[PDB]
Amino acid sequence: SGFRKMAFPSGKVEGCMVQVTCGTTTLNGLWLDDVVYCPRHVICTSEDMLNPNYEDLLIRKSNHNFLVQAGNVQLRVIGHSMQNCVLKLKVDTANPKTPKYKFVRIQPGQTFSVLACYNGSPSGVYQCAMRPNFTIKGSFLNGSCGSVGFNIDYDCVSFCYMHHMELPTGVHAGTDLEGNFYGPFVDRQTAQAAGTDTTITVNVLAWLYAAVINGDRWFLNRFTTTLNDFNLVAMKYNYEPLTQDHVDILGPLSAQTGIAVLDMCASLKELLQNGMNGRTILGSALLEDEFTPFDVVRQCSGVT
Amino acid sequence: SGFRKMAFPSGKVEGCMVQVTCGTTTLNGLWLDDVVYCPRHVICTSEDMLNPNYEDLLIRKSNHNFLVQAGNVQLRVIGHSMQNCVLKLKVDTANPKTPKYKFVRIQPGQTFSVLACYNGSPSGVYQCAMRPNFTIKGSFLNGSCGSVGFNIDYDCVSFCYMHHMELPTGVHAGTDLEGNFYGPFVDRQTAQAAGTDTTITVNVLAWLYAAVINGDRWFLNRFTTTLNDFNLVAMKYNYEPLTQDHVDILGPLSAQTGIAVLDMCASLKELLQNGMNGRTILGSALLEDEFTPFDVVRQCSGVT
Ligand SMILES: COc1ccccc1OC1CN(C(=O)c2cc(=O)[nH]c3ccccc23)C1
Ligand SMILES: COc1ccccc1OC1CN(C(=O)c2cc(=O)[nH]c3ccccc23)C1
Repeated sequence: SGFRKMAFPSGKVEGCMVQVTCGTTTLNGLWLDDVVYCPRHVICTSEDMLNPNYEDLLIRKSNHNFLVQAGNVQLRVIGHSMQNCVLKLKVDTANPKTPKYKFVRIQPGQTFSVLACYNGSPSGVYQCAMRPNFTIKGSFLNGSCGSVGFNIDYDCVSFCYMHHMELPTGVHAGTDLEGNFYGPFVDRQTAQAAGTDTTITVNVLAWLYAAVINGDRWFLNRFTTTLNDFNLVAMKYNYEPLTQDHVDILGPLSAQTGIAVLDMCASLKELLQNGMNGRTILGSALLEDEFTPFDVVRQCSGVT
Repeated sequence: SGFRKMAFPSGKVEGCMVQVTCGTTTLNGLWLDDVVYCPRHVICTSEDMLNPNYEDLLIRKSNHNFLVQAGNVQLRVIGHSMQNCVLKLKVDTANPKTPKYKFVRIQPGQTFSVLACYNGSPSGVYQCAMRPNFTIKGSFLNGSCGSVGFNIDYDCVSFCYMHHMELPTGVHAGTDLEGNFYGPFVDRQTAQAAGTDTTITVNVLAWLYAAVINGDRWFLNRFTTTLNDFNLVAMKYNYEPLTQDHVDILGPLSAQTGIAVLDMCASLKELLQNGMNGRTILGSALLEDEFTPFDVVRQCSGVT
């Protein structure tokens, strides 16, 4: 029993973190096989970030200008290329600690673990979600760029995020490992405002199922609803519309608890309309939306 | 910017997790040097747990009855001993991945990371705190015993917790790595109820400082208070009394924000008396108490 915001064990990813320095800029790189991936803004000065022409800036850089250090040892850079917003630095040594890995591009609502790093050294691990506005609510300071987001399926690490920037509102933007930003964000110091940060309805419902599994049942009511009726309420509360795909995804949690998905929707509808009344659910006074249905099943079953 | 419930990178501890089986019971062990530490209840059947005489049960066990497996490979047990509520299984091979380590006994209010494991394999990592009633609010299922809690200071892992049991209320109890339970708990299936789970005041204040550092400042007010006046309110709200030692510990956060500790106490006093009014602080609708002042400084400075 108990339900925590749990991250994947970070060891497999710690073994991939390196420091990348270009000129006076130092950030993190991800070393997989003989390639080190890092944000292309490592080549920029603070003045360059206002309106950078990455292709032009990159012309002034040679392999020897990219200093890559894995622990206390230097890696030899034998090639470099830009792929979208990431640089790929080919090194002469394959990372001996390279885990089985995939590069995946996640959809909003999906969760992942972040290993926050500074100077190629891991500082902490936390769980977050790709928000519906394509930002993440992370915890990143100066030097954190190049820190990665990932999921683990037994022994395969699926990298889904590389950290690039922080918007003025304190939220974060980054790319997949192909260098494509999530959402409309660009690696420039310009006016970039995030859209509405809607609540991930399917994740809230999964977390309500986790609450029932873990004994918190005060919010269960005598009502039901329809997808259309629920969605009228969801729209009013800036929640994402619930689809039949989401209902199907909640099937296993509905089966485990014996609570029909639409009955849980009616409980969530009442919580939205009436509030919590000073009560808590799984130690939270708000409806938590950064646990997917897969996360709830995983945590409640003990997948290693 | 941003503030997350962050755990330490778990790699150093993943390298220590093994599976320990005695008879039909399987749980986790911690392999450091040539010793594997695990809960002594690995020798019990479910019927034994009602009123176990561990010394008597242990007489029926020999080294060859303790099956220790590190990954897919078996470790040879050449000795065994009971120290309080843990067993120490001496193996013939030192763990090659043994990090620099210490065994520490933490005080209530202190936080640590837990690497939840099943069958010697890590499943997830989360952050928690030793509660003032000596329970932890973890996330543990069948087979999680022997999972450990730790802190990391650069390259030294200070192990502080080993998981032993879950109380009927869904909260957890365990020992330090010397086998002494935190609090009054015993490794028996008997009526053991937890005491008042008071709020760790000094941690709430640290988290309010984190909120100011990260831009959430709506709760700052025009008032101040004294330690004695604040403590009258703290007692009423089941908060731990704030001492001058706690005020001194908050000194660096007070210096960083320019907000005197007693002024922050007055803001916390108003939040307790008036509530949040549907507002949030660092994405929470309740006052968070599982970040110590050291955690706040660490997260806000980027210690690796
Ligand atoms: C002027 O630099 C940029 C401007 C616009 C875009 C990118 C720029 O650079 C990169 C951003 N980054 C950081 O280190 C960083 C990332 C972060 O998430 N939080 C921070 C908090 C405080 C100070 C820095 C950061 C480098
Ligand atoms: C009957 O066993 C005990 C009774 C009293 C005391 C100890 C007993 O054993 C040990 C407890 N433990 C577990 O695996 C466990 C630990 C946990 O934190 N959560 C659980 C949830 C569901 C099922 C089991 C657990 C073994």
